[PDB]
Order: sequence, then structure tokens, then C-alpha cells
Amino acid sequence: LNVALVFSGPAYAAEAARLGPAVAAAVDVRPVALVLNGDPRSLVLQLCDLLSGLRVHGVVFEDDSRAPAVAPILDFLSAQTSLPIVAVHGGAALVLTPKEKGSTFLQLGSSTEQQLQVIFEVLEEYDWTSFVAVTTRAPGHRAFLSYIEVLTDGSVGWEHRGALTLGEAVLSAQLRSVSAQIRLLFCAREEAEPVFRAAEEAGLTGSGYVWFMVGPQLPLPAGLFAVRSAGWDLARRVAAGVAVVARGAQALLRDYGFLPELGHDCRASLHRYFNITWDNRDYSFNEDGFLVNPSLVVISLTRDRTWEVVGSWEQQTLRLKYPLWSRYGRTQHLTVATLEERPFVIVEPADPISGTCIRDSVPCRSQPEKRCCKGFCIDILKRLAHTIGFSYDLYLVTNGKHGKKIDGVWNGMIGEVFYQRADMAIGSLTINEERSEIVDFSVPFVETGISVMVARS
Amino acid sequence: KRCCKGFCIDILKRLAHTIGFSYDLYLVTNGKHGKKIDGVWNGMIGEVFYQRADMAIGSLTINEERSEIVDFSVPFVETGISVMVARS
Amino acid sequence: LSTMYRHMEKHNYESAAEAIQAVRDNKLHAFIWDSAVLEFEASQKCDLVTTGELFFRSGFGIGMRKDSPWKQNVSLSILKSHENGFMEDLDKTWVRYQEC
Amino acid sequence: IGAVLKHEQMFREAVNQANKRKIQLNATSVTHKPNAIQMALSVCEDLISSQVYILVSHPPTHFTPTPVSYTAGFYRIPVLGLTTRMSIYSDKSIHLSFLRTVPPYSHQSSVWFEMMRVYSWNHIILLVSDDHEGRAAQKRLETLLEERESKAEKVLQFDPGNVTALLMEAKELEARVIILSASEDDAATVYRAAAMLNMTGSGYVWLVGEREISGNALRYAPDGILGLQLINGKNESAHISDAVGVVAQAVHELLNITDPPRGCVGNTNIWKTGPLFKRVLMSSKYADGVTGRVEFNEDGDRKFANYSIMNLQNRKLVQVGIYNGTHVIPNDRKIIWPGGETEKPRGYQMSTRLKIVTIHQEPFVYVKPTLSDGTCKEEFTVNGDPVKKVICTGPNPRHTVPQCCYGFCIDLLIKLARTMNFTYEVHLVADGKFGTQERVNNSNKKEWNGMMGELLSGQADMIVAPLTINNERAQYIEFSKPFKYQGLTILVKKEIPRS
Ligand SMILES: *[C@@H]1O[C@H](CO)[C@@H](O[C@@H]2O[C@H](CO)[C@@H](O)[C@H](O)[C@H]2NC(C)=O)[C@H](O)[C@H]1NC(C)=O
Ligand SMILES: *[C@@H]1O[C@H](CO)[C@@H](O[C@@H]2O[C@H](CO)[C@@H](O)[C@H](O)[C@H]2NC(C)=O)[C@H](O)[C@H]1NC(C)=O
Ligand SMILES: *[C@@H]1O[C@H](CO)[C@@H](O[C@@H]2O[C@H](CO)[C@@H](O)[C@H](O)[C@H]2NC(C)=O)[C@H](O)[C@H]1NC(C)=O
Ligand SMILES: *[C@@H]1O[C@H](CO)[C@@H](O)[C@H](O)[C@H]1NC(C)=O
Ligand SMILES: *[C@@H]1O[C@H](CO)[C@@H](O)[C@H](O)[C@H]1NC(C)=O
Ligand SMILES: N[C@@H](CCC(=O)O)C(=O)O
Ligand SMILES: N[C@@H](CCC(=O)O)C(=O)O
Repeated sequence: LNVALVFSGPAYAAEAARLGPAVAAAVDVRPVALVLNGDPRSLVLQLCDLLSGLRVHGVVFEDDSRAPAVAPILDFLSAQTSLPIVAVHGGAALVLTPKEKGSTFLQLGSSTEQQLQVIFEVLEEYDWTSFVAVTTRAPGHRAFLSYIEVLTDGSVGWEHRGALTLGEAVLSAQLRSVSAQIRLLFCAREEAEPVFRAAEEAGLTGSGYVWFMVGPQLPLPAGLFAVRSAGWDLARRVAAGVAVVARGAQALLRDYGFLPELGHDCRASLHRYFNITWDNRDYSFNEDGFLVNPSLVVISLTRDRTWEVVGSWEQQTLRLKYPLWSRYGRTQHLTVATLEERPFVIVEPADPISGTCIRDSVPCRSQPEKRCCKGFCIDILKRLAHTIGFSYDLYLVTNGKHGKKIDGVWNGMIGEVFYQRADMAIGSLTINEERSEIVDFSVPFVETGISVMVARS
Repeated sequence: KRCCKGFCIDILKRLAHTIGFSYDLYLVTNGKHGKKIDGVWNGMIGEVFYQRADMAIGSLTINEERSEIVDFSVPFVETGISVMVARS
Repeated sequence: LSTMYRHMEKHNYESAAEAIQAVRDNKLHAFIWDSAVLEFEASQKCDLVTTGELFFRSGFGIGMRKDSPWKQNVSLSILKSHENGFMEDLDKTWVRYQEC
Repeated sequence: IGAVLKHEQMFREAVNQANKRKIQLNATSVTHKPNAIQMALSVCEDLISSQVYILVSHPPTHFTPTPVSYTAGFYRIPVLGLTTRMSIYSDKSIHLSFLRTVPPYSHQSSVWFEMMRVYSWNHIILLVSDDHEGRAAQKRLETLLEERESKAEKVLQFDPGNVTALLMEAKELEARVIILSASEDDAATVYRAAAMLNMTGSGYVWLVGEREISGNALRYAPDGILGLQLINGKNESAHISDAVGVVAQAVHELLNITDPPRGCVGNTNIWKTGPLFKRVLMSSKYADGVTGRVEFNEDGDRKFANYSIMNLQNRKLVQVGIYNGTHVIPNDRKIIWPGGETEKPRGYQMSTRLKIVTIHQEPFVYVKPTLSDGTCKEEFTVNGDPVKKVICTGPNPRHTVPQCCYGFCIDLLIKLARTMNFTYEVHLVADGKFGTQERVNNSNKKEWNGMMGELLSGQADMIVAPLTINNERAQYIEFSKPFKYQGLTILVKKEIPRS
């Protein structure tokens, strides 16, 4: 009936338990409890003693320390007793593994599949290519690559995937053997640090590259990106856990009306009762006991070496900050500025079904929203880019049409090019003496001039 | 050595580019297209049947006996039996 | 043709007969479809006309499940009948028999 | 260190032999506990008591060496099992510190693939339990059959705890050879289910895993079925000897020594010596062992093992051959079959009945309503010849009203049916569309839309229609030589005369 609270914290768990009862009451009429000692010997002995002495319905364990160790033995103890354990605030909940027959662990972490789904949702908005996929030969690397191959079909750009055995020089050379601006790495901390040092020695830690670390965790590269659920409060986490436990117990008592425990103190399959809502976040669970449709956040690194929230994913939808982005690429960055001329350059509304530009076209940003530019100049520009190689952005223009010496000052595309705002201009633009002397010109391809159009004849 | 070119040569080189293999233009002299002479094939069909030539390309029509004796790819240029007459 | 298809998909019908009837009723401008069916239709309903060079010269086929044991026999029998007069006979009595 | 497992004397002599082969081979073993919690308590107690640098053997009864593996993982110390078969322990996600010296049933599936390749049984049926071991075996069988351009004809999931519906389903397909993988009791249940039907007769050859064969011999054992076993079987002693030998080899190889933990009553910290020795053992290749070249697989399994391919003959198992870690001995003796056949029958069965789908298209497939009695009007051609019509259902959510179809495609189908002995039933596609491949809603994966669903999904077996040859259709399904050449053409209304 009651709820047992266990914490492995050596020091903070004391104050947590001191503040416990008020928070537990604040967050069914079932009571609460709190026992903490803070070691498989000690863990097993203390938990068995507590469960023997105290008749409880569900048990919540909260700790954020040495994550990849506690979860298996705790899950085994829960399965042996057949009691609902809930791990919260990282640590045990961070590790996600396939469960057992009678297991009921209710891990509150986030599966790597959800992490990759969120990361790829953030992608296709910043880069179309998941160019570098590097793994450390971790236990989850096989499923990692399988999920990458699953999500890469249909629609993304993609360069290479490799595994690093972690001399640092050999692995650094192997890592640099693949050219890719964006790298996503799957590794643990003890392997994360040497890999970061080797990458720094290999020159890939500059601001040009971005690392999307997705391994289960949490001299340093610039542009680290990761994903987490929430937190960084212990009291709020405890409140959410006890609320979920109480809701599950109330649902169980409504369905059949019997005490939850089944003996299993000295001997001689219920992870299906979770439709849970709390704190404006989804809390339903799957068969394996991991959160379904979670409320996740993506975090990045700042020059102050601190983690700042960048975007939020909820209800299978994303909301980020400063959504506009550009491939800096560092040259190979050319800011193409064009105008609108129906025979040559056609701008059309983006296709809303796919929420993007259709094939045989190029995205174009005005001067926030995106249109699709296509036609003669767009095609010749993309062919030129293919035959040379650079990053081109379709920076359209509004201040003027083609150029005029208004007040001795140029405008239009000529004005944009002259004041270095736009790297180069393509599209409908005729060559004149003043234009040729003010700004250089390439070789003409489509000859034209002054022509007379008359009525029907 | 001679130089071979045209329709079949171009399609063969495009196929090689899109698949990748080392191809040699081993021409044939014993026969033209194939006949069951003395119950024995000759021509390009004879060359392919006895494993002398890995595969045959070029002018070769598909018939029932040829199809059952040796496998065939998908036809691309349809053809058959036609009648040519004098000036008209 | 990707852009052309994106245009065309806003008027694509669901079956041949309704398309032919609509083309009779001038509810549509131009129809694109297989050569044999349209040749027969023009040979029957002498109101429309067939035109254009053939753009996809791939013949028909009798489809079957992958690696089924019948593929060799079905293909060989079809080829033999086609080589024989059976295919031409079945063609003449069933298609190209009308010229208005 | 010590295996839980008279076995104490065996451990003592093994320790003495290993010491004969700075301290070397100290033995610290305990006994099994009735409660797994008590077993874990004993494991942590004698781990705190002595320095354990691991070994554990599966008792005869289903028991679980999981507690010791979980404790070892919690201490990151290397752990090596002896006689555990369940593939769940193979995974390192929850058993990163666990290695095993006996291959699980996944390599049994691999040997099944090898035998099928040897005997040229291209077609295949799987009857697999919904358990984790069965799912892993099925996945390994599918991926081992992936490189060969052939797939499982129909995999059937049998939930643990009658399978007669699945038995009927397997009976009504064209493939006859099946492979079973489930628990012993589930194996007995499905064996009774198959025996009740006529699906255990001649032409129905199948082979199961070790424990399924053992349970069948215990209870039913359908005579003539093949079977597979480990060459050594249980064979605890030789595995103990090879395990202690490889442990001594690894210990000598390590001697950086770091710090083998001891007295870890509350020492909540890993010991890097554990992962270091585990990586060395993974790189290690024990030689001149009792069972041969004892090599550990990347996941922590055995490479190049030995198996006995046995046959059931009236509650008596005869070793037909020996399946090495690479291949199988062809034939040590004579092999029997459940139907008494003296040879290896073909695993397929050419169906005389074919389900043919056909779309309504004007000049090729005429479709008309049936007569008042449901028959077809006996019309004649202009040349005074009948039209060999057929009767087929399918046309109008609305119910499947039978109707009379006749045309060029129908005539060709009649001619083919005369050429090769067929019995055929026609039915038009409910969707009434030519069936391209389309990306399904709310998912990245795509599927064969329309009438092609009638062929890929097994609804039909031969698509007879004005089908045009193109790329992805040739990719998924197979075609034949074309019977009518044609292109794409423009139809436009035009008025010729001028008044
Ligand atoms: C494909 O056609 C061949 C040729 O007739 C068939 O092979 C015959 O099969 C029958 C029955 O098994 C035998 O009696 C003949 O001796 C076989 N003849 C030859 C030349 O092989 C074959 O069975 C057919 N296969 C299918 C699936 O229809
Ligand atoms: C080496 O072997 C000896 C003999 O078995 C072990 O000594 C016993 O160890 C157990 C468990 O620690 C104690 O309960 C006994 O009291 C010990 N008896 C004696 C006579 O020493 C010793 O612990 C082993 N050492 C290691 C490191 O495994
Ligand atoms: C049989 O009935 C189905 C169901 O109404 C018909 O299919 C529909 O056709 C209309 C007309 O184009 C479409 O708007 C619907 O979307 C179709 N529905 C489905 C489920 O396909 C079909 O045309 C009918 N066929 C005959 C021969 O009567
Ligand atoms: C299988 O079991 C079901 C449910 O008990 C029963 O309806 C059916 O008749 C059984 N079939 C056979 C062949 O025993
Ligand atoms: C096919 O049918 C014909 C006619 O009845 C018969 O002579 C022949 O033996 C049959 N062949 C097979 C393989 O059934
Ligand atoms: N094409 C002209 C602009 C429009 C016009 O004058 O025709 C130019 O580049 O100056
Ligand atoms: N094209 C023919 C050879 C020449 C002919 O008979 O027209 C064939 O492949 O058999």
C-alpha cells in the first residue's frame, strides 16, 4: 500500500529524505515512506530488510551517480520480488536494456532510438547530411547503426560510418580519413574523453565541425549537441515518480481490488498498467518500461562551458530557437543574390505537404520564410556549383530591381554585390558600361539587347 | 586488333560502367548465330553454351530452343520477320 | 518530367474507362496511356485520335511471384506460342479487327 | 573464483591441475540456493571474503545463472558461464561482463542454414516461439539467408502456452520442409498438433533444436524427424578443464596487474583490470584445449564448435553426421525419414491450384455481369466460334459479386492452362488500381499498393493483366518474356470535317 523511497546519495539524500514527507504529502490516500543507506551487498541487504519490515505497494529509487551499474541488479531484485520499481533522476533509469519475463523496472530514461529520432528531427533543419557516424564499439552500437539505417531511407545525405578502437594517432588518422562537417558519436564517458582529446589533436574540434554526442551519459570540442528528458529538480522528480506510482496503484485497485505485493520475502509481469498525465508531460509506458512520446530537450555547449536548452520536442513536434541557419562551412561559401524574372527565375511557395521545396528546385530565403526557386538561372547556378563546389544560398533582394545610381548610390542586385553584402549575383542582369566598370562580369551566355514588341500581326 | 563500335558496343560499355567488370571483345568465326548441326550448337550460342564465352551481346534473336538451351536477358529492341520489296 | 508529374497528379483519374469517357466529353485536354489499349479504342470509337511518338518501348508481361518454379515454363510457353501462329491468331480476332 | 555447480572434489582436482600447469588457481566454490536472493547473498558474501580475480555452471534444473552475472557486472569483474544455452546472456547490453563457453541456439540456426544449403532445400518454413531466444534465432536465420537471394516463405510466431491454425497455414503453402524452435513443452504441444493432422507424413521433413528433440523423445518424438545436438552434450568436466586452462592463460597474459578487488562490501567502484582482462580474453585464442581450438567470438561465444546431426528412429537416436564449426559431415550412416522415404525429398510442392488476379482493362480483360442463373451467355464470334469465357468474382466495400470475364488475356490464360496442367480461379483486384509501390502514411517504409498487393502478400500467385515492365516492379517480383510490345501514346479528341 505504502510507497518506499530509497536513495543512494551519501550526503544530499539526507536532506532529500528530511524534506521528503512534506513533498510526498503535497503531491489516492496511500501513505509514504523514506529509507536510505547508500554496493550490491549493502543494496540487497537494505532493500530486503526494508521490504520485509515495511508492507509497500511500489518503490521509487532516485540517484544520479554511476549510472551503468545499479540498474541491472535493481531490476533483478524487482523481478524476484515482483514489485513495481521506478528509477528516477538519472543513474539507474539512464540505462535502458531489454527486460525479462517477470521484470517491471519502469525506467524513466530515454531510449537511444528516441534520442536519434529527436536528433534527426533537429537535423533536416540544420544539415541535410548525417555525414559522419562514429561509434566506439559499445554494447549498443549494433542497434545504433541499425536505427541509423532505418531512419536514413526515404525522403538524407550521408557520407560514412566508422568505429574507433577506444595509439591515439592511429585512431585519429582513421577518424580523419572520412571528410565530414557533421559528426555524431556513440560512446561512454571513459571513452568519450580520450576520443575528444584525439580529435583535438586531429584538428576536428574547431568551430567548423559540430559533434552530436548521443551515447548514454549526462580539451573539449566546440559545438557539442546532446539530448535529455528534463531536470537540473530532485523534489519535482520524486513528486512525478510518486504520482505515477500512485496512479498505477489506483488503476490496479480499480481493475481488480487487491493488494499489489505477492509475498516474495523468503521464497520456498505487471508492466502493462502504466495513460498517465502529469506536469503537462506524457507519462505512458511501453512493454519494455520506457517512456513513450516523452518531453525531450536538446542541449548544446556555450563558450562558458555550460549547457543551454536549444529546442524542445513534445507530441512528436519540435520548437527551436533562432530557427534560421546557414552552413558556414569553415573558401566555399558564396551568397548568391538574384531577382525575380519569370522566364528565367521562378519563385513558388514551398510545398506544404512535405513542408519543403520540391525536387528540381533550390530553397530560397527572402530578405525568414522559405520559397522554392527554379528555372534557367537556378539550374545553371546549381550546375556551376556541382562543377566547382561551394555552398550557395539564394539570398533574394528587395531594395531595388536591377540597379540605379540613385543619389550616387547603387541598389538592387548590383547594390548588394557592390557593398559586399552578396558574394555574387546570378539571374536576369544585363551588362552595361557603368555596371562593367563598377563591378566585374563573367562571360555572357544568353545574348540580348533592346527589342520592340508590337500588337497582333 | 580491330575497333568495334556502334549500338551493341555502346550499350555493353554503358552496362559495364553501371555494373563494373572487365570485358573482352572475343569475336567468333565458327558459325554466325547458331544451329543444331549434328545436335551441336555453333556461333555465339555455341560459344556461350560450352562456357568458352561468359556472355554474348550484339545481334541475336530469341527463340524457343535458344531460350531453353541458354538463358536470356530482357529484350530491348523488338524485332521479328519482315518483308522487304523493290522500289515503290 | 518530375515537375510535369507534379502538375498532372492534380487531375489523375482512377481507371481507363472513365478517362476515355471524359476525353469523349472534352472534360480533359490530353490523355497519356498505353499504345495497345488506345490503338484499340481509336479502332472502335472513331471520335478521338492517337498521336505522338512512342515514348516508352517496353512490352507487356505476365507477372508472377519472385523465383517461382513456373517462371521458366511460363516464359518458354509464352515465347513458343508467340513464335508460333497462336499469338498472331489471338491478336487478329481480338484486336485490330475494326477500322471504321 | 568458483563454479556453483561431488562437484567440490572436481573443482579441487581442476584447481590442482591448473596450479600444476603470484598465486595460481585458488578455488572458492559454493552451492546453489533455493532462492535466487539467497544465491546473490552467498555470491556477494564469498566475493567480499576472498579475492576472486568468475566461473559458474548451469544446474540440471529452468534455473538461472543471472544473479552471479548481474553481481559481476555491478563489479565489472569478468564472468564466464559453463553450460547456459539461452541467447539472452549473449547480449552485452545487460551482461557486458559475461562470456560463455557453449554456443547458444543461434548457431544451431546457423547449422540449420548450412544443412539446408548442403541439401539444396531452397524453400523454407519457420515455426518459432515468440520468446527472446526464438526471436534471436529467427533473426540470425533471416540474416544468414539474406546474402542468398531467397527469403523465408512464411515465418509463424507461436506464442508460448493449440497451434493447429498455424499448422494448417503451413500445410496450405507450397513449401513442405519446416524448422521448429520453441520450448520443450511447446514442442510437445505442437508435435501433438501436427500428429493429429496429416502434416507429419511423407514429404514433411523437419528438424528441431536439442531441447525440443529431448522433450519429444521424453513424451512423443514423431518418428523419422531429424535433430541436432551438441557433440559433447552436457560434458561439464571437459568444459571445466578448458575454462580453468584459458583462465590461467589469461592470468599469465595479464601478468599490468592493476588491482583485483577484494572485500568489496561497499566498494562502489569498478576495477579496470576486469575490462582489461575481458578485452584480452576476447583477443585471446586458447590453443590445444580439450574441445579443440577454443576461440571466443566477438559477442562472447564459441567459434568452430562440433555438433551431432542425429535422426529419430523409434525412440532411438542415430548420429547421421557431424556438423563442424564450418561444415557438416555428409553421411556417417543411413538416414530415415518420417514417411519412410529412402532419399531426400524435394522441400517444395508444385501447387496445381493457382490464384490469378486480373484488372479490368478494355481490350484485354472484358468484364460483364453474369446471367440470371449466374452463368455466362454463350455468344459466338463473327467467324462462328465461341468465346471461352471464365467466371470470376471481385467486382462490387460492396460484396464480391461473381461476373463473367473474357478477352485476349483470358484466351492466353486458357492456352497456358492447356499447355501446363493448371486448375485456376480468377478474381479481380478489389482496389481496382494497377498497383504501384507507395510510401504508407505516417511511416517511412513503403509497400506494394493495389493489385500488386495481391501478388506480394500471397493473395494471388500469377498476375495476368496488361502489366508494363518497369524498374521497381522487376526489382520486387519476377517477370517473363513479353507477349505484346507497345509504348506510351497521346489520345486527343479531334474533329476532322469542315462544312
Ligand atoms: C516445367 O516444365 C518441365 C518440362 O516438362 C517439367 O519437367 C517435367 O516434369 C514432369 C513431372 O515432374 C516429369 O514427368 C517430366 O519428365 C519432366 N520433364 C523434363 C524435361 O524435365 C517441370 O515439372 C515443369 N515445372 C513446373 C513448375 O511446371
Ligand atoms: C585461497 O584459498 C584458501 C583455501 O580455500 C582460502 O582460505 C579460505 O577462504 C575462505 C573465504 O575467504 C574463508 O572463509 C576461510 O576461512 C579461508 N580458510 C583458510 C584456511 O584460509 C583463501 O581465502 C583463498 N584466497 C583467495 C584470494 O581466493
Ligand atoms: C467499387 O466500389 C468502390 C468503393 O466505392 C469504388 O472505389 C471508389 O471510386 C471512387 C470514384 O473514383 C473514389 O472516389 C473512391 O475513393 C473509391 N474508393 C475506394 C475504396 O477505392 C470502385 O470504383 C467501384 N468499382 C466498380 C467497378 O463499381
Ligand atoms: C483449437 O483450439 C480452439 C480453442 O480451444 C478450438 O476452438 C479448436 O477447435 C481447436 N482445434 C483443434 C484442431 O483442436
Ligand atoms: C497433364 O494432363 C494430361 C491430360 O490429362 C496428362 O496426360 C498428363 O499426364 C498430365 N501431367 C501432369 C504432370 O499432371
Ligand atoms: N535585364 C535588365 C532589367 C530589365 C530591363 O531593363 O529590361 C537589366 O539587367 O538591366
Ligand atoms: N538475327 C538473327 C540472325 C540473322 C537472321 O536470321 O535474321 C538471329 O539472331 O538468329
